[PDB]
Amino acid sequence: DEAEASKFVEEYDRTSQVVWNEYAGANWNYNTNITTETSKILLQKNMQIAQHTLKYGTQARKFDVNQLQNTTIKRIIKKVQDLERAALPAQELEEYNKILLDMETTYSVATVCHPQGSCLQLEPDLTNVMATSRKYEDLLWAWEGWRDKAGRAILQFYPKYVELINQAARLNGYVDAGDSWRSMYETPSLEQDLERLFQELQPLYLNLHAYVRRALHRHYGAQHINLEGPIPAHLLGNMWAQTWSNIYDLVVPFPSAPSMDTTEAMLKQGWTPRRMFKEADDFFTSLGLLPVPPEFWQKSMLEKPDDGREVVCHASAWDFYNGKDFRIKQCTTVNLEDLVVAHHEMGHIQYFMQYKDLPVALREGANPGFHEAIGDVLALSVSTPKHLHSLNLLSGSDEHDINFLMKMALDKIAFIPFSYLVDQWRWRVFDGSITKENYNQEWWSLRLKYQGLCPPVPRTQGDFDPGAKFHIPSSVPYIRYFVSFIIQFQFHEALCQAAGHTGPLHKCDIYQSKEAGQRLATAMKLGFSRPWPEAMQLITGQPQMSASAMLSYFKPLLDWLRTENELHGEKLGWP
Ligand SMILES: *[C@@H]1O[C@H](CO[C@@H]2O[C@@H](C)[C@@H](O)[C@@H](O)[C@@H]2O)[C@@H](O[C@@H]2O[C@H](CO)[C@@H](O[C@@H]3O[C@H](CO)[C@@H](O)[C@H](O)[C@@H]3O)[C@H](O)[C@H]2NC(C)=O)[C@H](O)[C@H]1NC(C)=O
Ligand SMILES: CCC[C@H](N[C@@H](C)C(=O)N1[C@H](C(=O)O)C[C@@H]2CCCC[C@@H]21)C(=O)O
Ligand SMILES: *[C@@H]1O[C@H](CO)[C@@H](O)[C@H](O)[C@H]1NC(C)=O
Ligand SMILES: [Cl-]
Ligand SMILES: [Cl-]
Ligand SMILES: [Zn+2]
Repeated sequence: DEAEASKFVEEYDRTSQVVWNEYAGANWNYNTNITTETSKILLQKNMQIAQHTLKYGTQARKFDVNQLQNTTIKRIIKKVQDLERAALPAQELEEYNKILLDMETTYSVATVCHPQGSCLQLEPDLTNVMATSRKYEDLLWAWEGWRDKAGRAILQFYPKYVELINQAARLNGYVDAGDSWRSMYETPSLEQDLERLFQELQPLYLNLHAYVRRALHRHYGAQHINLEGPIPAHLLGNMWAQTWSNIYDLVVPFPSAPSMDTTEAMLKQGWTPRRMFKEADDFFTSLGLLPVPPEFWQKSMLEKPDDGREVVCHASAWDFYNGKDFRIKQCTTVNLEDLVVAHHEMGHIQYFMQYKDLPVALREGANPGFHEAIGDVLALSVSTPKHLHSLNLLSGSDEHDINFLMKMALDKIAFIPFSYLVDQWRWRVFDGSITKENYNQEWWSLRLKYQGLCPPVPRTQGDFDPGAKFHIPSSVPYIRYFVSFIIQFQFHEALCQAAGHTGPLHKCDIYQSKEAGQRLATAMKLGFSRPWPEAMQLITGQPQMSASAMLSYFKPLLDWLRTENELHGEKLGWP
């Protein structure tokens, strides 16, 4: 009966708001204030939101969704029938919740210490080492140290996490957790679709990789860089080698065309974390999109507390499920990398605000990729030399242009293989083809195969390098970032065309375009109410994911890399 189904969705929606709001409160409090106490209230509210999920979920499963005519209702009920962890028996649920908490806590409080010297946390200290040291041995100390302290300490938890997450997936009708994660795209051809996108980025990626390898060879010496082999994973300016723009100084295409020290510019001009968020807010409002509410400025944690409070530093954006309270929790350092991060997070806030009037079951991105893409799209415009000039962080030439595209490539292109491999690994862990006997080995096998990277120190038994990357102990799916990086360029392209830009796509800055804002807004308003091809069609006027926009953006760089690599005789790739 349609009327009983409609009443159920109404009752689900009012009751979810309340319970989700409380849960979000306690999680927030833990995340911003890791103590025995907040941890206990968190584990408590876990049981509460599960009891709600189990009640409504058991109700939802009694409806034959086949017989439902209204498609919105049908879709809400189908999703409520998935209980996630709340399908587990009470004992296993308690253990699962404890395992997650323990993994996240371990990661978030790990330090790496010099004997008789000072301890370094990941943010800011170890991050700053990976970004600015140009000494092999110091990079190595930070890279190995982090894996020794974060990664190896996660290993004790991960087999049990895999068992429980998979058990929950099976109890919701999936074959394993990885199947459940992939189902969020509602795209049976996902794996194939992503593989093809990955393959189209290989020319750019291999040419980038070879040119960076050459430059590393020049700086670190021939005894440390094989010009036909993988790059050591500690030399790319980032703990995970997932983005390479911190080694821009080593790889500048045109060192004659100098570029401002944007960090020193930000610092010298008294930028603060608050200023960084306010500029993102200005950009969203310039498009005719929504401002963040006053409450956001009062409640968000935009820098690392100095008061001895221990926190989850890893930046994140929060929906409190009442349509009024949205926040960001970021340990913001004043630099360009973090400004892009602030935009990314403000993009999530903007989405929470555009879909806040949907039923809570439909308050998500069209697919998780879309959620990740919004803030990045704006940041692409922010990053342009012309925009950075207007912010007084930079001072025509082909030389400055190739330099710019290189800077962008070191972020965008370098991330393509990393973002692809993380869930290639986890999918295989979840489906049981990687056991705990070879977690680490299979990880490095994909690091090699996709990114062309090798470990600077041979791994041993007891290593679990995956555990040294946040998303792994925190159980946050990763393929969304791969989708994001592809579709963000398609969105930029479409927004630029809508805004009347002509000329090379990389020169576009959509600041203040209402036409561009209006496309984003009508897509974000759909939330999860329709298949994601419809939101794609709304923004871009076609319904597929496609690498052609990102290739078009980087085409002048591709031509330059090819000429450069050919001139030097590079052999692209590695064995
Ligand atoms: C299938 O059912 C959906 C959902 O219906 C809504 O949710 C149910 C659980 C019940 O509570 C329904 O009584 C309830 O309306 C229908 O979608 C809804 O359609 C209405 C009217 O077309 C939309 O209303 C708009 O509301 C805005 C304010 O937000 C007004 O300013 C607009 O002028 C406009 O009238 C409403 O957004 C929409 N709801 C959702 C969540 O999508 C749908 O129409 C129906 N399909 C069929 C076959 O009729
Ligand atoms: C709970 C998820 C937090 C996550 N935190 C950010 C900082 C994050 O982990 N990442 C990913 C990462 O840092 O591994 C890459 C992604 C794209 C560029 C901006 C930062 C984004 C996010 O907001 O998606
Ligand atoms: C941190 O948590 C403790 C223990 O729950 C609490 O008593 C204290 O007031 C909190 N500090 C902040 C900054 O909220
Ligand atoms: Cl690693
Ligand atoms: Cl995802
Ligand atoms: Zn994100």
